[PDB]
Amino acid sequence: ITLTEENAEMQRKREDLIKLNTEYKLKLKNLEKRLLEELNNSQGNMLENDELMVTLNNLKKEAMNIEKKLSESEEFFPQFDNLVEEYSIIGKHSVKIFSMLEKFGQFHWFYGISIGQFLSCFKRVFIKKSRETRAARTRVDEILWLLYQEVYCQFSTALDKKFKMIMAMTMFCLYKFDIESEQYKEAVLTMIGVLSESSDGVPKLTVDTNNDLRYLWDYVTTKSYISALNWFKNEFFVDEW
Amino acid sequence: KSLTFEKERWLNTTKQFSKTSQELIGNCIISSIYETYFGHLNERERADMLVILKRLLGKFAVKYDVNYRFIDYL
Repeated sequence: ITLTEENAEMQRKREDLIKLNTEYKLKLKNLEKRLLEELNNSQGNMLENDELMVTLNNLKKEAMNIEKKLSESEEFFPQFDNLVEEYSIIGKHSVKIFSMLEKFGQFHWFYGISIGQFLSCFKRVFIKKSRETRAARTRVDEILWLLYQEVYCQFSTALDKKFKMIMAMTMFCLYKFDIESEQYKEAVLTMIGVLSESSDGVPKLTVDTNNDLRYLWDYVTTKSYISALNWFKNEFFVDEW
Repeated sequence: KSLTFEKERWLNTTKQFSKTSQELIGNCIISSIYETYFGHLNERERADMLVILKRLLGKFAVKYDVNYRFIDYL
């Protein structure tokens, strides 16, 4: 669905090119068998003596057409298989998101989620053409950020406030673990450990590299826990419906 | 005639069948295994067993089509 919506041109090109290649192969086979049958004749008829001489020049043209179209195919299909990587990483994030939603769903009978709702949400992010937003580099990162925002704004409302903050924090960390550097992940992991008390890490800070984590340290060291929790929702840049 | 030579080389381009006659065994192995084993497997499981089978084919060294599609091969 995502490849269709993002670029269905390459799809329809692939199907039409494959079908036309098969049609050209079969009709060239028909021409070749006709030529073989006429070759079996000593000289053939007028349709065979000179008429299929020019028809065989047409066969040359048909072979040239098949060569150029298979060249186009070998130019196009590798590009398709090259650019499916972005949609692959989208799926990589999405499967983790779905597993996390199922993990929430098994905790309480009300928090369940079906595949259809997730598919509808993923259809929606594309259907909703957001206004000029932050320059999230290329298309894949932008639509991944949109997908995270939409899965939040759709499946947050089914959770109470505690599970809302749990899911917001988990999803923000899940996004930032891959979209950012390993230092970012280590700092947020040890800070979350600091937030917990049964298990905790080493209080650590980095200067002038991760600017938001500076605000996080400011919040935590002041023992303002509610601000630390709602920071994830504040900087995740969505409105609670 | 002159066109007879241009078709002479085209009919002599049977090198494509020559190379195809080298990976038939591996492709048939993969297709038969797909038909029998993979009836009850999911997409992730099917992909894992396909990569396992391809690595096994490499370890035993028998030619198989890299651009293999089970649907299109049958």
